[PDB]
Amino acid sequence: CTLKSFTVEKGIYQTSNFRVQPTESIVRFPNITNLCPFGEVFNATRFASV
Amino acid sequence: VQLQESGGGLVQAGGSLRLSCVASGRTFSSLNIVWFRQAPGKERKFVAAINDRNTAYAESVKGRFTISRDNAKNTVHLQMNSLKPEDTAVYYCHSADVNGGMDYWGKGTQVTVSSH
Repeated sequence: CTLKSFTVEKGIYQTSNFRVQPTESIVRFPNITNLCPFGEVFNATRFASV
Repeated sequence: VQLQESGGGLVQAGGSLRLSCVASGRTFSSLNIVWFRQAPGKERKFVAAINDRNTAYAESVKGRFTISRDNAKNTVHLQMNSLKPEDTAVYYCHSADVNGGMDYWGKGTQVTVSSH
């Protein structure tokens, strides 16, 4: 197919390349230390007035 | 816990009263105060909110009410002038930071204005 003929001469011929596909995707972000005070935003003792 | 309340009492017209609202803590310079009053048998209405260093009063309390704060002793003094019988109400004072948190409920003192 790559030589465009049905008969190929003696020799060694380059063809489609070899490629090791990735096994899977891995993601690594560091630890979490500070988070927004949702306990003071949504869990307030008494909500403000309109 | 709670907010300590004082300054209430039963007085006749033309007298002088000074309500007090003190909130314990260590960040008084960032505290904001919202006031309310609840008349017996009537609706409870907002009185005066002194936030940062700004002051304001409602229709029936403007000029009559002279709100003030004491940064030295965490004290809020409200000078009372031009007593009116219809203003007999229980005043609930509120203390909070700029966020609106640290919400403590004031018990409220009995304030009465006697008619003539």
